[PDB]
Amino acid sequence: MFSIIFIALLILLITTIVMFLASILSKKALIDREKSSPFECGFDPLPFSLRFFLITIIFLIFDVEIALILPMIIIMKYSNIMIWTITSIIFILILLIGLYHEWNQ
Amino acid sequence: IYYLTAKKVKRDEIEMRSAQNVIFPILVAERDREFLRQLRRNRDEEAELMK
Amino acid sequence: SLTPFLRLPLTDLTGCLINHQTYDKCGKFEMKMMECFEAYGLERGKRECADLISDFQECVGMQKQLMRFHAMRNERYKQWLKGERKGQEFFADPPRVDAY
Amino acid sequence: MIMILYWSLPMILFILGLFCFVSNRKHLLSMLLSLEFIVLMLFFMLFIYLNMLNYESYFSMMFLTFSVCEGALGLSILVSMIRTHGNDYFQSFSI
Amino acid sequence: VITNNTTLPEESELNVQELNLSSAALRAGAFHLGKQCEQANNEFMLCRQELDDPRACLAEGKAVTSCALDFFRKVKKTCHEEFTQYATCLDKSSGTMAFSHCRKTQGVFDKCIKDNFDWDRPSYGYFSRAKVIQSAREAPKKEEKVSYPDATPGLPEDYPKPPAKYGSRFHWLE
Amino acid sequence: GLEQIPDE
Amino acid sequence: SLLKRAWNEIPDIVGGSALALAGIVMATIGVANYYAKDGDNRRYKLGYVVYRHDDPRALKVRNDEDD
Amino acid sequence: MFYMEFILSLIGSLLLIICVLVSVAFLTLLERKVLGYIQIRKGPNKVGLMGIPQPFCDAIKLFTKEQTYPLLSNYLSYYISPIFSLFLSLFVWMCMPFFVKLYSFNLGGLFFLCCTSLGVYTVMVAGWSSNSNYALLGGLRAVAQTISYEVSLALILLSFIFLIGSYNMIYFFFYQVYMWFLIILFPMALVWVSISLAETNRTPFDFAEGESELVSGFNVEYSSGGFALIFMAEYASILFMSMLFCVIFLGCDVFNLLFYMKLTFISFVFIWVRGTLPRFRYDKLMYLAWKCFLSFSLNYLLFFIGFKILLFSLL
Amino acid sequence: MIQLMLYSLIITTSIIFLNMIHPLALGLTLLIQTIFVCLLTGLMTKSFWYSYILFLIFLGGMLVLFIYVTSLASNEMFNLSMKLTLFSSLILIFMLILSFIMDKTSSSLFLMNNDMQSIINMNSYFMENSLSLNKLYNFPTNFITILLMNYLLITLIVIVKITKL
Ligand SMILES: CCCCCCCCCCCCCCCCCC(=O)OC[C@H](COP(=O)([O-])OCC[N+](C)(C)C)OC(=O)CCCCCCCCCCCCCCCCC
Repeated sequence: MFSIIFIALLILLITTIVMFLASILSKKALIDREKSSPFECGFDPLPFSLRFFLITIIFLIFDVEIALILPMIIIMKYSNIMIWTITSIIFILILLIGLYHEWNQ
Repeated sequence: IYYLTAKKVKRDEIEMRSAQNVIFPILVAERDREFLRQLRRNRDEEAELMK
Repeated sequence: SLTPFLRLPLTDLTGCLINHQTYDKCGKFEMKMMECFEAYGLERGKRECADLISDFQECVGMQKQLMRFHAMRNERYKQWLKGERKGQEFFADPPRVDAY
Repeated sequence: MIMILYWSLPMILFILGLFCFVSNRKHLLSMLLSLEFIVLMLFFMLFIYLNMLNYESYFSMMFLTFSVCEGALGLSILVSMIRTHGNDYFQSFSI
Repeated sequence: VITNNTTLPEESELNVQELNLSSAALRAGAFHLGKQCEQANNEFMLCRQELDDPRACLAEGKAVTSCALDFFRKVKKTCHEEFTQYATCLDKSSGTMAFSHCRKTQGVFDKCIKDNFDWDRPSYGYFSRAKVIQSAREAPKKEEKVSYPDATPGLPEDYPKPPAKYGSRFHWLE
Repeated sequence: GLEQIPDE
Repeated sequence: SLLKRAWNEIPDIVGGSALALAGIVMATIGVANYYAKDGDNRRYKLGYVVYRHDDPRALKVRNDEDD
Repeated sequence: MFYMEFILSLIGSLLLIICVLVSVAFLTLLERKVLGYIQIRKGPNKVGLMGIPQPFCDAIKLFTKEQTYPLLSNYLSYYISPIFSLFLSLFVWMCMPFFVKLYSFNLGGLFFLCCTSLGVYTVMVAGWSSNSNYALLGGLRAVAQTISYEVSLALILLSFIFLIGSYNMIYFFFYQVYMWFLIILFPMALVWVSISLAETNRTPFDFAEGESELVSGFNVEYSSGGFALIFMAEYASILFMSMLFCVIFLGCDVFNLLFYMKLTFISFVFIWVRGTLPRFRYDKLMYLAWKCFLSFSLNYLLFFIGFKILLFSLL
Repeated sequence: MIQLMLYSLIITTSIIFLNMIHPLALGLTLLIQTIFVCLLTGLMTKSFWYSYILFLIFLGGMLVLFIYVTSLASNEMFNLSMKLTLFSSLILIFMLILSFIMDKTSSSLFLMNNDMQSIINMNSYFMENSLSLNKLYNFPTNFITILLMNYLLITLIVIVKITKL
């Protein structure tokens, strides 16, 4: 993992050096009032959305749920088979029943 | 076909595990002798340091 | 371990969650404490069973071993700062890489 | 001692995050972000505890599930005041 | 933890000639090593797993090391170049020393061993099963139940229960 | 290799 | 009917439910096949496992040929 | 610890980064060329000889133009999105299955899911700091589709990990020694193509970064080097998805030249679906990511739970 | 050594987390703190599973809600100060040279890694991330993870009710 830190810091250093040299190599012109303006098509110029927030919340709940589906590949050769099967079938079946119930309602 | 391939992979890893079980007790005895020797020198170093 | 107030069906899952019983360096010490807490209970086990409490805490808490290690390392640095030990003999013969 | 050299830093940063949680110079979003900062420090200290034992590290995703549900609960409490208190309630320095 | 009361062995007792072979020379020729040296490995690992004492069965560990040295000297006497080529192909074959990457030199090594010592190479999973041995060393002790003569005494099920004397003995009651 | 082993 | 409507509107979910029912059936088949023999006593143990002849576990070892 | 391991790991990682960047440039050339041949028209030509140094004509132009800003006062937050985007696109390649050892990633799928979970972060800082309502809409739409198929991608790769029994990417090689996984996982092949065109913004999932409903989703204010780093990061994500399709489904075959021929063929397939399909909608893509692909993921994960239990009794 | 570097980085990011007030900037400080916390919890452990779990759950899974809410909360940009950057760099170089002049053996953690264990330890050779995750899927602690999945579904039911949709 210590080599991963060194190579990630080297990628970050190389990208910042490339962008700094690109900013030096960029052609410096006179800065303007209208050039700095945010682009709206043509003529010059959002509230909170709850639907996207519950999309993020559904993503979070399913992400923490996936983080419990993640370990059981390793445990299948090192656990009780009946307990592992009962928990896996119950886990994915309650997930499917909840998904279908939230679809129907 | 995946069942046959998984059987081949299983017999390969069982062969590697059996080779590991062969190699293991000699290295356990070597670690045992070095561990007892290093415990003796650690006790001697602690005894001479804390006088 | 804490004695729960109520002994309902809902303590059956929480009770096994943390325990040295799964393979560990000295869960066999903890069992020798825990059965002692079945003998005298929780409150008489704090007094009559104090020798088996300190061994388990010494093992998994690693208090006096780390304190002895820090006493052996700070005394060596104090001898270095006081001029008794200096040069290439500051550190002793290192162990082998597969010794422990 | 053992407390001074080992696990002293999660205590200090936990008290710093607690003081950022309750200071009157901050706002509610800063309270929630400092709350997840002390969640991270609690994970750090809990993992230092759980790694004295060998094979009980599986509890780390239980506390993670509970505290992440706490964080989503706090965000959904805080954004439920958008349609009632307006969009300017995030800058409130007092409750 | 090690004090002056504990009896560590002397360093002269620990001065044993050791098996100083590399990983490729231990992975290659292992299946003929384990069959030839199964009498001491099982007893030494039973000593290590039962007593869990590093100072105990040091003679068994010395016997394991001497048996491995004797097998490798017997290999060195007869089949040296074939074993060297097998260990070289095992190390240069892949990252981990896997037996399936080159089987061409393994057959030559087993042919050399079959022609010289008349030994059969065992199966792929012969050494990973459970070994049953007749160990000469006696098992140390059965785990005895700890005796607590003064525990917390409860009310027994055979204890008779007459009615209480003047009832509850509360204010104005019974 | 096997050349490390002393003769005995 | 009802299955014709589900096969008309949502055929991938019907095929996935057929696959999940088949997987549940062969999961129960695999559990029954694992516990019909001595599946709790695996043939190829990890580590170095030795039993003396006085142990009760030494009488339950498998002497089957390698598959 | 032996120092030539560190030296050769550093040399191999830097050589991988350099070859990935030049392959990104030639992938832009390949996409402009055969994407023209999707229609009747020709690809790039007339620059240098037969259009070969056209991406270097792009690179000289994009590194010389005026680095404009969405506001004049404070624009350091505008800089940190292409840096982290190219950093993640060059950092995700460390979990490639190398048979000669470079990094011993025993958990490579989790590393891939981590870098994909930062993809949402670099596109969110791309959207917000560009100070435009089009930029915020494109950033929210890209974050929406990428977290919508993050859960699906995790479940699909989680179903694939059940086949090899571990999280080690090189274990895809040993289970593909007799046949490829394209035979056994062909609906998973179509679903994985729909996944890999969703995390990386391509034409079938292009409501995030299209030129029709928005002028550009999160590259609308990015130009003159920042757009170059973002473009190189996105094409490196395309190259990574082509490699990851070629490891899981097609046999890993890391040494053979046929593996890299198949990697160029899956890049050709990525440019082939670039020219064919139209673009999905927000409501239909929420329908696709959370109902159809999720139901298929959980169902066929149940199928491999049953199959891995059935083979465990037989073996 | 690198553990002390992560100590110094966490201290520096925590004091700048205390200093700053812009909500997306605190969100950025949290997302760059989570990486160092993941690595530093990876230094004590046998294997990096729980650092990955904390990574997917906290950073890529949960904090994107915080980044979205704090992005839509603040109209304005960051006011970058070179004084705070210089102070952070000065305390970072001071704490790295303080870790240089300090003995790293006494400052290392007592928690064992996968290679800090004994060679004769049988359980360490079996399978990476196997025995620690075993109690998730075995009797009688499987009821907790079943209750956790039920808890996440019930959490979603709570969140839909309290936001009023
Ligand atoms: C070398 C190959 C050359 C040829 C191919 C070249 C390209 C490479 C592959 C590219 C694939 C396409 C990528 C982009 C896809 C874009 C379209 C898209 O996303 O469509 C989504 C669509 C959307 O579904 P839809 O069409 O129902 O929804 C639209 C219609 N409404 C909204 C009205 C309901 O399809 C799916 O999501 C289908 C599900 C996944 C695939 C099927 C898996 C089912 C399970 C396996 C079989 C089960 C058993 C069956 C037998 C037994 C039955 C009892």
